[PDB]
Amino acid sequence: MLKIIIPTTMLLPMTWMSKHNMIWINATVHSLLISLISLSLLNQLGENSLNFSLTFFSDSLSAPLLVLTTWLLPLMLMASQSHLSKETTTRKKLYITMLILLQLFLIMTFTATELILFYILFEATLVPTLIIITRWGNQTERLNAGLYFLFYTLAGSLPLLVALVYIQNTTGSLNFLIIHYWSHPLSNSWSNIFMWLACIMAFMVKMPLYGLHLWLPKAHVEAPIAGSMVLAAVLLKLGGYGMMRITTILNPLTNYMAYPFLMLSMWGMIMTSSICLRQTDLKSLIAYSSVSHMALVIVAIMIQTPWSFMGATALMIAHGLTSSMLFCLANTNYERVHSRTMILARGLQTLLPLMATWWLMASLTNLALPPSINLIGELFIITASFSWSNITIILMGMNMMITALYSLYMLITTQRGKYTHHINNIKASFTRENALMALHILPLLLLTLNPKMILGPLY
Amino acid sequence: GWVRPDLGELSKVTKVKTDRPLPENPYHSRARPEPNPEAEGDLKPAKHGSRLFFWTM
Repeated sequence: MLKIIIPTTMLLPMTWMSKHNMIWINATVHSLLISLISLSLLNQLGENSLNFSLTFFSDSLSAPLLVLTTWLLPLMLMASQSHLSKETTTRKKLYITMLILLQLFLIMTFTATELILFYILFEATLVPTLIIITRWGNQTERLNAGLYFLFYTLAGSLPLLVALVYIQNTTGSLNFLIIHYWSHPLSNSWSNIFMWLACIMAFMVKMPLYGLHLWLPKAHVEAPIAGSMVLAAVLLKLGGYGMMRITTILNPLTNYMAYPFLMLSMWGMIMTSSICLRQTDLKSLIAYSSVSHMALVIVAIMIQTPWSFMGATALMIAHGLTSSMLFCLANTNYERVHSRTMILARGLQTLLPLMATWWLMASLTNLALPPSINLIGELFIITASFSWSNITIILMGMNMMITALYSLYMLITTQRGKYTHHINNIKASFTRENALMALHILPLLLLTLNPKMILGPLY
Repeated sequence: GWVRPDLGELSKVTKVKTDRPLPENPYHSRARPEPNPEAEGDLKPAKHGSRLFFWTM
């Protein structure tokens, strides 16, 4: 699988040795090239995963993530074109290195064949993002933003490490294939429930879980524009991809003690969606809506119904995209006005009509309107939950109450309505914003026509 | 009929032809512990290399 790994490793000499003017022209022109190279990984067998080597392998679950990450990397490049034009060239090369290194650690992480190799490359991603969030951030609190990020993720990461080595000494291998074939029932002993607690709370923290979610509002809001998309789009989803992987040996204790988490997600998803409708900062909305959708997929894995694993993958990519346009859009209002208050800028179609067109179709994508894979994945979660419990619908049905209650709400107060006559700052839309808008939303309608590949391994 | 021993002459170490049997176990030593299992064979490459975590070699 070094088809994709090495050219990204080499991309660091590429950007570092590139000339003064190109750099970003260089950075994109080859990151797109790597994207179609990673588009090859769409070749799955039925159920036997693509085992490329002893340490690297991929399956129907990992591959959609790989294409998401690799194709994402050009997007923050062009997204960061505006924000970081003033800075000198050397840090420009360093910033791209952080982006490439981040995507580098992502692709190996999703493709590791040994659990600890996944873990070492799991939390290896906070190191570059901590640099991105803290150094290149904009507002003052960004200092405390990074601390909240790493400490939250680490507070659960270390228990996983102690658990992982324990399984190594107990079973003899943490490799996905061996642990899957030699999967054994995790008994109900108090020792084993804490083992389950160790192997789950790590992903739950950066899931996030209701109550264990403060980092995203304190990080995504003050993260740099490029950094903000990457966190929500994919760096949310390491825990998820790990979660469906480690859940092969935690049975049957999962069906017995997932209730507190199924609780905290269900109430949290309504709670997060409701508070999402009542923030004064637009950037907090995509952050709070993100966890609301993200709280949904934790429900999927807990019931571990085949249908639940169906929508877990689809919603992951769907939301992972969905947060991307909104953060891109929410960015576009910011630097134009140097504020993230939706109240300050209202009715932008009277000034930016094309931006509004992109705004609404991303919004209705967040609405989970079929045939978009946002709904079908999200819908499969509903069906699995009903199989788990018929009553489940009402609490989550309350989530199909708040989403559109806010997901069109900023539309009618950011892109829709009248304009304040004092902001002459608002200007025409540079084609970059619409162009990246095109590569952002056009895919989601494209693979909508063909949902089986991003459906997941349960096909 | 005696001779005065010369200086150093009397201090010479001497041999005695006693007929007493040799003390087989003068210290009354018991059986001693057997040695550890010795090392033998030839050094062959370690199976699957280091075998530590994910390191294939």
